Amino acid sequence: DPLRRTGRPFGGLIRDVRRRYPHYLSDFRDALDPQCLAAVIFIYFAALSPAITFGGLLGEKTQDLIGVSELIMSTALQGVVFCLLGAQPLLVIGFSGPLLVFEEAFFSFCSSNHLEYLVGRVWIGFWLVFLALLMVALEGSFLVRFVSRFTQEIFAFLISLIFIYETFYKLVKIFQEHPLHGCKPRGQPNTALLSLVLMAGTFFIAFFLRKFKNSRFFPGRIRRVIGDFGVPIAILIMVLVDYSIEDTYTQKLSVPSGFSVTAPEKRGWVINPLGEKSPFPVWMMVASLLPAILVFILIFMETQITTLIISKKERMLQKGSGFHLDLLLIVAMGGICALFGLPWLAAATVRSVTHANALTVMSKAVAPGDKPKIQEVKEQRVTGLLVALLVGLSIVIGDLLRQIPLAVLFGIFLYMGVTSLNGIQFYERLHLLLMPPKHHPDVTYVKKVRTLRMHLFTALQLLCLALLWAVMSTAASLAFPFILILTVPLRMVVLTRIFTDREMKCLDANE
Amino acid sequence: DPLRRTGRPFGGLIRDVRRRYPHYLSDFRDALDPQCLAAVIFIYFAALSPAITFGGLLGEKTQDLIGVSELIMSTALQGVVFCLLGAQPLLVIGFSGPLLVFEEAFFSFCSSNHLEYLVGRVWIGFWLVFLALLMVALEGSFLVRFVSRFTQEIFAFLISLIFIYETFYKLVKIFQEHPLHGCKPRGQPNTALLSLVLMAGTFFIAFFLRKFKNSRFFPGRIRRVIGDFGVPIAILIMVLVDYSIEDTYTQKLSVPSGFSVTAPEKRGWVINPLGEKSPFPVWMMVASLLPAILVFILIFMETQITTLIISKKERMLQKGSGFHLDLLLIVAMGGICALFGLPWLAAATVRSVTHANALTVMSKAVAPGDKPKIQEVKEQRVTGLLVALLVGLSIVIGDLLRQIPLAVLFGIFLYMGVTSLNGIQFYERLHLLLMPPKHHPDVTYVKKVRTLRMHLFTALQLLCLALLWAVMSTAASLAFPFILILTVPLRMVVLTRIFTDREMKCLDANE
Repeated sequence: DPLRRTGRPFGGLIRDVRRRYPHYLSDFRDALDPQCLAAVIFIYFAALSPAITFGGLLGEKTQDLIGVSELIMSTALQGVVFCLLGAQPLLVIGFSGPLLVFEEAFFSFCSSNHLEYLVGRVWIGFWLVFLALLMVALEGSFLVRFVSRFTQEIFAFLISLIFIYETFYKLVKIFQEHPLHGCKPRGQPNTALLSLVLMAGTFFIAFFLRKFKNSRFFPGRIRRVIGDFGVPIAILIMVLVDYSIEDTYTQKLSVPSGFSVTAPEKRGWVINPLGEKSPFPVWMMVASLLPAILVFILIFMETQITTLIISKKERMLQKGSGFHLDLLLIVAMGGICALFGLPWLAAATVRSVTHANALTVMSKAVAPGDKPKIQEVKEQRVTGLLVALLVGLSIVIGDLLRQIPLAVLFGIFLYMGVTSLNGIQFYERLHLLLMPPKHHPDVTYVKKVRTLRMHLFTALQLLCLALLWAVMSTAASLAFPFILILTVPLRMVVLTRIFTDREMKCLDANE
Repeated sequence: DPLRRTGRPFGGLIRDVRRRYPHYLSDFRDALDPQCLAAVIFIYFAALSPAITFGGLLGEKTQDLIGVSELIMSTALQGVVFCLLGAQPLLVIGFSGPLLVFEEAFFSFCSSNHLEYLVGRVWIGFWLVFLALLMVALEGSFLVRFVSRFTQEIFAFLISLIFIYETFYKLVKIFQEHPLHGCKPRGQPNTALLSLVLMAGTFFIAFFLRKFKNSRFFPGRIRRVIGDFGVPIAILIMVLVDYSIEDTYTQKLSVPSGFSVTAPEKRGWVINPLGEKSPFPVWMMVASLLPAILVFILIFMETQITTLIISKKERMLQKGSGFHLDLLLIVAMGGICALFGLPWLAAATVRSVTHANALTVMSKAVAPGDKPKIQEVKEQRVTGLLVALLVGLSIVIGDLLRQIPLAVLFGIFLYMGVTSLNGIQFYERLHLLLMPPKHHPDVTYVKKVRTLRMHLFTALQLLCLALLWAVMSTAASLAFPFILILTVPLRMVVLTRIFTDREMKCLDANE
């Protein structure tokens, strides 16, 4: 049991190191496969685009202190280091909305109280490093044993729903700013419809090529090779399609040029821990502990839940995972980066899931039978390193990246969001709310429990998810991780009383 | 055996009358079903739109002698009479391209001969009536027993392919006349993309609602009721969507106003056989026999092949079909109508198939089983009569019909064309050309015949179909029926020599 209290200092870290490191040379040898290259190509864009979007947003919110170049450098460096020395290379680390909310709140607080914005973050990082070291020393990462399925399912469903909603909402603004009237360009004709056509075409091509993979046409080898290259093929096809058109205007991908800070007139690479232009008050030296706890809670919750989700026994992960080394590495890297004015990073989730399930191999299921069961996942240390390296050097190139419209990427994002719902018991039980009781499948949680009890369980889960979404939307969005943690006591106290033992084992089974 | 030489004069007609008429009151009592109303709504537009398009084309080709109003009246009257007294009410009577080609050729011939056009189309009708009576008297309709599957499959596939190609080509002209530039309408912005969006949306909504019918969601009754109303729902949804948009211009459905001739200044309802402005030469009175034979061959071939296709034993038609009464009625109506200047009509293959397979009922199948087998077809005499009556009076209304864009109808036409390919062995054997030999299904023409022989048979069929299409495209398009008839001797002579008896029985099975 990896999540066992050894009883000795740094015991969990040492156990993880001995468990994972022996299979080191095998990690790099398992990269000889076309699926690896397809995964690299697919994940490069998924990692790059959010970096640019969030960098633009962060630059807009702050007074041009953190922009896009800093975010790109931070992502590249942290990803490279984590994939070189991490224990779970199937994790993609990048900005997250909660981080943006916290950064904006901290900037507002500093402006209100007349304090430097890039000086407090250094002390926040110092406190974060100290807290991570203290927690790893005491083996406090064993508490993940109490994060059951009732929380992982809610987290995954909420993340996927938010992803889909954001992708859909990014397209309404194009119609709002380019209305259909007829007679930084604004008010252009033939733009809002061309964007929609491009996005729909990309999505449908990707979906069709995914379906063709499991079909009975063509030889098996060629069919599988083409099926695993669907996303690049769709991207290439519609990029060419929009390139053919000449007079219409579409928004392109914008990547800054030059490895330099956004505002060199008032910034530098190295930030003095003390005041840079005026003395830093001492009272803030020790008062920085409070935001450090919040940042640590956010990062820990996100990373641990993502690692739990991508390590389910249904998925065939053979080399093993580690909950101690990964957290230490991520928190230390985040704390150290603040000394250079770079933002913090954490495991993505949707990107991590799309990366993990893009390397899976499905076994033949004969003519009849259920959906083919997972055979292997093919983990290695080459894909993530390559993705991070490519994202880091996306500045030297960028003339080619300027010929790619954003509407094409919106379809890929929608395809990523829709396919991430597969493998969640909550989603599968949501279908049963519409099917008649005689058509329910032969799963364990169907024969051993009554239909009404399962429906009540699903309704309670939906209520919790709706409450979490409502909390996130409200201005008090910094308390989301705290509200998420409350699900564990809920399951431990209320659900045990409401439901019987057999029902709880059947619905909330570990495997 | 319906196709048996009775010997007695007019024996086939009498046999058909006694076989079909007894089940008369049942035809009108089987119309109490929501599926009947759904079929009526679906088929109304499919019948109306081609009438308008072909009427416009005919008016353009001739000097405004036959237009749209005459075609509408002819369709309505002939449909009503045929459905009231016909033996196979599952047939839809409407113009056909070959008829347009023949009409244009006849007009061109009469133009450079100093001869009338409408006067010359009365003797053709007289000769057609005489020929139909002579053939029915001698029981010459028994020859349809030599038309095997090798010809029906080719005919059906060619008709469906031409339908799909025409529907797709109707959309390229919109882009050609409304190019994307940006700055009797012409050169408008946002018009070529809105039409594409509307067509795609209509098609996809119809397809999704069709798939939802066979799913496991919702109660069976509600699911089936919603599934059989997919086309009207799609039409309504996008008509509303297009109506919401204000200033963008789209082409609407246009129908003439008033029950009057297109060119009253130089035409009338009744045409004098002797002449209208100048005496009609006698030499042409007896020379009209030649075009009469060609028209008779066209109508006979089309109607007989359509009746054969819709009467396959795979489909469950229990009330019986008639090959003599139907042909007699159709030819007599076509000949008589020419006396009033109205065009001839014939059964429509695609419309007839879509009508027949829109009234079918599917039985419940096994979860790990094949597609459900057909249970019944639910034939009656109310749907076709209602469709003809509605098309006839589509002139009093038309303010409502002017709010329906054509791009919406293009999607319905594409859906009709794609779904018509189901049930053809030639189409099913085309998939096998791509599947590996180990995945071929468990059918009789797979186990009893070596794969290469079946592929050779499919290749020969494809060669014949390509030759027929090439002949149709070429200017010498009036010889298409003659080329089609040559397939029967080909099958009787060459295929028998090339292939063995055992292979021929399996590949060319009657049932």
